[PDB]
Amino acid sequence: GPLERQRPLKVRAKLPR
Amino acid sequence: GLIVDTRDVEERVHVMRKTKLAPTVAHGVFNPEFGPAALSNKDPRLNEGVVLDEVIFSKHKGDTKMSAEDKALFRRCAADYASRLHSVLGTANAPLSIYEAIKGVDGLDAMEPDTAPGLPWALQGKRRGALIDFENGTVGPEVEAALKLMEKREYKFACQTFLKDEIRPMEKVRAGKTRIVDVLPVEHILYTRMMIGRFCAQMHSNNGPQIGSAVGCNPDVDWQRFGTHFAQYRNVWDVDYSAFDANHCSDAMNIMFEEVFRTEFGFHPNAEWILKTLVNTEHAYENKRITVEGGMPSGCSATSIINTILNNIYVLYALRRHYEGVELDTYTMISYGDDIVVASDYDLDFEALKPHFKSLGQTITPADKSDKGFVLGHSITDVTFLKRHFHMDYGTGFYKPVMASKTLEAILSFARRGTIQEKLISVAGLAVHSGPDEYRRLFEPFQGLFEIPSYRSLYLRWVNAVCGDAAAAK
Amino acid sequence: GLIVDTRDVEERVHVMRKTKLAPTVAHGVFNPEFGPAALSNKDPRLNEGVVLDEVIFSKHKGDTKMSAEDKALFRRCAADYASRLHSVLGTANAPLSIYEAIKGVDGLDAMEPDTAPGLPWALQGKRRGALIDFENGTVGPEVEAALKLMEKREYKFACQTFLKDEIRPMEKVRAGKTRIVDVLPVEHILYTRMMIGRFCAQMHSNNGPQIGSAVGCNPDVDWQRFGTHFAQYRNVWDVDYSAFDANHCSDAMNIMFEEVFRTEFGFHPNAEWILKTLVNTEHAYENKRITVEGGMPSGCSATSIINTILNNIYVLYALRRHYEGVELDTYTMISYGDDIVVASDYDLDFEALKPHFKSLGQTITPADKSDKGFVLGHSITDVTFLKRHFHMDYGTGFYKPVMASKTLEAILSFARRGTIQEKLISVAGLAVHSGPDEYRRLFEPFQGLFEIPSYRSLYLRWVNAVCGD
Repeated sequence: GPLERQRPLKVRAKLPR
Repeated sequence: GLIVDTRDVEERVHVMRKTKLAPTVAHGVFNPEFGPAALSNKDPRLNEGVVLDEVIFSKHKGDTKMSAEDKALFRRCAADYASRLHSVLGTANAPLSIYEAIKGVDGLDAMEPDTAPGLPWALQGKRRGALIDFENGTVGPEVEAALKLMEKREYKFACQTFLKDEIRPMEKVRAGKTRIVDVLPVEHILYTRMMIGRFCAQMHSNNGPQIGSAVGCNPDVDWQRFGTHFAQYRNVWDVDYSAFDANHCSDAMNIMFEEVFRTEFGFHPNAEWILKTLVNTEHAYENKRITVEGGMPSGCSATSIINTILNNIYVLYALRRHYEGVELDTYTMISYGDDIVVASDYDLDFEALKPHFKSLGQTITPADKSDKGFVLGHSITDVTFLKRHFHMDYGTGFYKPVMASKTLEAILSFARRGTIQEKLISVAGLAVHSGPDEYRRLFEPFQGLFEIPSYRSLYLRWVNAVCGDAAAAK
Repeated sequence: GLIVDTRDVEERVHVMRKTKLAPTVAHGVFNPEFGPAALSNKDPRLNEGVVLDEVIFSKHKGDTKMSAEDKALFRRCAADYASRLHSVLGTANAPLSIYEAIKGVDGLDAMEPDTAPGLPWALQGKRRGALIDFENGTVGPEVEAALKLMEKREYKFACQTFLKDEIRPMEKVRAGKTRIVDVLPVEHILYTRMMIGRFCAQMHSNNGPQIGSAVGCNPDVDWQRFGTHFAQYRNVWDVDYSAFDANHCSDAMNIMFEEVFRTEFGFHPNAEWILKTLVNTEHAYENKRITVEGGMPSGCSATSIINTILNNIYVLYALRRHYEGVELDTYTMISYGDDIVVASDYDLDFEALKPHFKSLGQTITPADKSDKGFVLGHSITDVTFLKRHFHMDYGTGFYKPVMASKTLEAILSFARRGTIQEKLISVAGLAVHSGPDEYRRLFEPFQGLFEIPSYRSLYLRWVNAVCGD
């Protein structure tokens, strides 16, 4: 499907609290 | 758009400074947080610091000069949308005759015989009927002379600025957020209809998600068609724009006109030209002549159609600016001017599209105020389109267009003197979809004072209309 | 690991094997769902279709290939953990002498004089005493020659596979899931201790959450230290691995050895080499020779330390593969081989880490089997480490290690023949932490047959041990 133009090849989550 | 000049002139273009919208019997019952827009700078309801004459033009905040990259992306998006449009409609876009342009054709209403004629006729004390024969569909010498100048691309004109006399939320009234109608010369409207009238007729007749346009739809019948379509998608979004019409940049307007209204798609060469006359406009308000670059004048012949086309191209542009591999089948949408419903089975990030719309000079926000940010998982039953929700009718299983009770109260609370009976029958057609209890409550203030159509009569009329449309399709 | 070859050989190892474990009078009272592992294929407790000599090696299901990107991430995680480890321990990692390696040093016990010597010595009817003088700390010509081959990196060897005579869950017993221990040649153990002996001594001395290792800890005294540390964090997790040792992939083992045992950290260059001999191994079991690529041989020198180091790197790797901005300060942990407690003030999504550990060939689940999923807001008083909970002792205000009563019942239900009195006194040291009522109940079966230490005497002994530390 559609993939973002400006995303890197590190699709990693942010740390929660 | 960008105001590039404001000068004073001799001949004053006068403005209506008194509302014709008087309170009805309903006003005292509903006490609506709505009222007539301020038409005078001296209106005592205006908040401290509000200058009406300034606020009404404050929407003109500039004309976004798009980058080389963005104009190239926009042009290919306009061409892709045009390809879809002309594939569905065909390319029989030959000009309407003068007669057809005045009288209308299948899918295009006749011109109005006694609405404002625009300038310079308003200053000469001339009505539309003195310039055009609306019964026989012929033009007088003044209009014929102007049509000759348009053929030769030498026609010049001014837009006449009218304040719109209408009911608004009181927060907007007090803020001086009175809306403007730009009245163009009757001959300009006539020639626009000659150039693109057939195309507009085809757009109306073929309204739906395939062409992304609801212009010319009948909400009573078409809510079932639109609702059933959007119900099938994982994600639905309703998008709010800030001053949509004013914020169309010259680059976007010019490129759209160039890609959609081409001679190779069967248009007269002056289709592109007459639309391009809308980009750089002179606006007459009292003694002021205001020159504006960019923006669609609010109320030209094809304003709704032009706004709808731009809305479709804006969505394709924004998605393609953010994402790789976006095509017309990545999403579905329907638009009526600035109003839009988008849907997709993909989890499209509409929050992330905000800066991409900004590159066109457009500011998008969620139509829903549960959050200032866009979210996934909304359905067709969450969105507002043409001020109407999509509700499933219990009696039929058909989608019906439901308006907010507070809005229906506001519409019923004001009327021009001698129009209340007519207005009640009109609003009855809107209110039936709120169901029998709400219908009764909304019209109770008028009981024994005016004819109120029975709930049942309007409900049966509606069921028959949707069923008739389905029986036709079979 | 991958079993790359299995072949029959005439120089066989063992004879017909029977358990040294017998039930005690406690077995009939507690009826534990535990029993001695099967040591024979003819054990009548074994399910239909069980081939014992196959099931014992069934953990070897392949050697997981890691992507170039995952190898690069793993090397950074190995380097980052090594940095912390050598910062705490220092770089005093010079090789031990033959004498020091046999005799041990401060923090490293002497080598065992009369344990299994390994191959080929076992087949030649040689004991360790025939090869090494343990009293004088010298080696005969056989070991001297082998040491010279290791100096030249030409030394080759087989691991001698023994079944573990021990209590197992009855489900595991019937399935033929007897655990194995690999006896490496005594000279290989010797040279390993020469190469990394000072390091292992420093690991034992500095055990704690800062190096993420409990190897060399004393639960009686150290539960206070560990408990106080983990009590400070919002979230605590205990993690279960499936066949941790077997599923260390060659990629992970080689990178870990390369980053932790670098000459720049004070190691002899053969520290990396002797450790890398553990990756591709030959295992001798009766008449079978099995060649395995990947996995740790269970029972080589420094098995516990190596498994602990890998556990530390695995957690940093898995968190960094899932999350942005993960450093050693993002969490705390302590490990003893496959056993692990992790904690963080961050609401880390351990369920989401499952596929990241799978990239290492490792399968993680919650240690608490009352749910197959990880949750937030568990505390140090909820988790199990080395089969012990962390309970606050009312009398002292010190954490004490409390074993589950079902664990203590299973332990008390079996003993090696003639060892019951010795075992009861040992187990009493574990059971005291369960409190007086449970202590009394656990030893009731033995009253009048054996001397049972009073709860009171073992409690006061414990108070002295923790107040002394």
